[PDB]
Amino acid sequence: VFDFKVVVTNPNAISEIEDNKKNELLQRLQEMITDTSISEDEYNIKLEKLN
Amino acid sequence: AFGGWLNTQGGDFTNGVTFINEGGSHEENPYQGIQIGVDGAPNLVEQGEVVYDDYVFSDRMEIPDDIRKEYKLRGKTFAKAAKSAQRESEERPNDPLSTKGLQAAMERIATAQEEARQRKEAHREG
Amino acid sequence: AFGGWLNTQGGDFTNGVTFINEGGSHEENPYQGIQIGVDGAPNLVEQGEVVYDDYVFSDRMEIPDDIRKEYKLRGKTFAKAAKSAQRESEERPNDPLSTKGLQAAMERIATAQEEARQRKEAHREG
Amino acid sequence: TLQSSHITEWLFTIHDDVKKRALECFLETAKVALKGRNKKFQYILSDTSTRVMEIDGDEFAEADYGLVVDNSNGTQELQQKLDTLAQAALQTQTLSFSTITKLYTSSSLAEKQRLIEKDEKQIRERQAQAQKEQLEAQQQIAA
Amino acid sequence: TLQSSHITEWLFTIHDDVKKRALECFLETAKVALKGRNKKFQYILSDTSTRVMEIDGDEFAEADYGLVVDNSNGTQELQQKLDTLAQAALQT
Amino acid sequence: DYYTYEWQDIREVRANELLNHYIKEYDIPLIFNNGFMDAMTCGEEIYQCD
Amino acid sequence: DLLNGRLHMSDLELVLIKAAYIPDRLQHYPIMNSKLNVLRGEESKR
Ligand SMILES: [Mg+2]
Ligand SMILES: [Mg+2]
Repeated sequence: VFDFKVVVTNPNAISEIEDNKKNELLQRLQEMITDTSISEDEYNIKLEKLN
Repeated sequence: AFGGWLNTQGGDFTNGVTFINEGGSHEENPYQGIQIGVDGAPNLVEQGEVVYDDYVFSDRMEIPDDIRKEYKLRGKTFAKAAKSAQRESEERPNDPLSTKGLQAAMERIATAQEEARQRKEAHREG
Repeated sequence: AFGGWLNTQGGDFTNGVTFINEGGSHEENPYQGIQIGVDGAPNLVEQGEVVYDDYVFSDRMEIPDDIRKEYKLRGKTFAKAAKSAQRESEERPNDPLSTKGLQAAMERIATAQEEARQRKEAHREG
Repeated sequence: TLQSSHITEWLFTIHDDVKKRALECFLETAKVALKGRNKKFQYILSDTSTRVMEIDGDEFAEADYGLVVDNSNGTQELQQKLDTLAQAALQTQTLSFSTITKLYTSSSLAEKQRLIEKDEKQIRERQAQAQKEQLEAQQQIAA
Repeated sequence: TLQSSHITEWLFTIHDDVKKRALECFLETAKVALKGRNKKFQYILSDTSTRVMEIDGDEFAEADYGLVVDNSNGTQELQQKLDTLAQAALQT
Repeated sequence: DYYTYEWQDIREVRANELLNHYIKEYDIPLIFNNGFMDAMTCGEEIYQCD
Repeated sequence: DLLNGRLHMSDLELVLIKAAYIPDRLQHYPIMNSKLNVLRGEESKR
């Protein structure tokens, strides 16, 4: 067999420095789809993808 | 940074005494001190004093000989008395017995400084 | 194109500093200097100035010797002094320590350029 | 190959204690690296697990705190029992699918015991209020 | 012939740790190529995966963040569990 | 969710999260295999943790 | 050294050589290795 998948070693262990980095990245995506969507035409389309 | 810490085997281990060096006095510093935090918001410490669990041992005071025979102090100053009660526990930060010995040694010089604080304000007022 | 970049091994790795050359001065350019982009929408830069994190280090200014002794600069110009503090960080654009040492060293010359700017506008006002 | 595999079973049995005692001694080594300003440990641990060092005596062997490193048949029969119970709670609409994957990805038999007792408690108050809601709705139409 | 495959199992156990460490080293080389202005990594990565590079932790190893390359019997049991969980949840 | 946990369960999750990562990181099973060969040669199977 | 294919001739007799030739030295035949590789190969599969 060959399934050398990258796994999380402790998947039930979420911390605060993990949550501040997810909160920073999710605020980074909102600056993108505000700029790349043209006046609410696809703004509710991309928001359903990152929901 | 060698002040009250043990940086060995790739980590930064401490015993709780925060040596506050290298800054300067409250008059010689443009920021009036080191400003370790904001709580009392302007918490200013100088080049000689040390902190153990948000209590500061001042380097400006001296040791009265009444408060040296009792409480068994070692340094010439209250700051130098807390720098001599952590000399065992600086090299062994993860011991159970040395941490119990450090918590009790700092709780003597806490009361030894507060008695010298209460003595000085009473003589200055009267 | 060599300006603050490390174009090795088929990829274009940068440390953030934007060496803006080859254009010309503001009067020697028909378009009034190279345009980084649109924000004031005319963001104009010239052949001497460098940019780190959307802050332009001016090449027309000079270094006061009192602004040289503190903050410990090297160049004759503020933009020339950013070209010597990033000299370490050009050859290691993905080193984690060097991206900390660049963001600290570009911060000093930015505030040193600000203190040169508030000094210059006040003296011409008086 | 069952009566020949017993001749070398003296060798694995002494070996399966050194694996036990080097993993008990590795754990006490990792407990001191926590209090050493290492930022790796805030990624591999949870929010409660980072704070067990604030509560005192983290300098005392975990066998004095009720915990042993154990590879026995008592651990393995407890491990299979808590999983086949979890599929038996998966059907009969007792255990969610969001919490079955928390049981599958826990590596601890205390974490996966507290997960079963929580979601059984979570739906039992939901079935209590929904039986309470349908009874009180019956009286107010009757009233 | 199972009891002969035990004899050469010393040879396959040092092999898979070499393959595990080569893919931890390959993941780290692939990470540094991300911040090197390469338009190929936009196609094989998603919307959110390119923005992980913009966060200030990426220059270190993924084994320091809780993520290891792993082909043990821990993940092959777990991959088989999540597939029978998917088919049992597809029905009902 | 942390009210229904007990202190011996909070300690067991902290200990297992350390061991589950560091067995998977260092490949601690292969450290135990190369010591078993020194067990069947010397009689001495010695490990250092620091 | 027996597992790595080195026979020491001072260990299986008195010596009355040092050079690598079977007219005066002895060839080692690795027959102990296969029985040890069962057992370190079975510890990998438990
Ligand atoms: Mg985690
Ligand atoms: Mg694609």
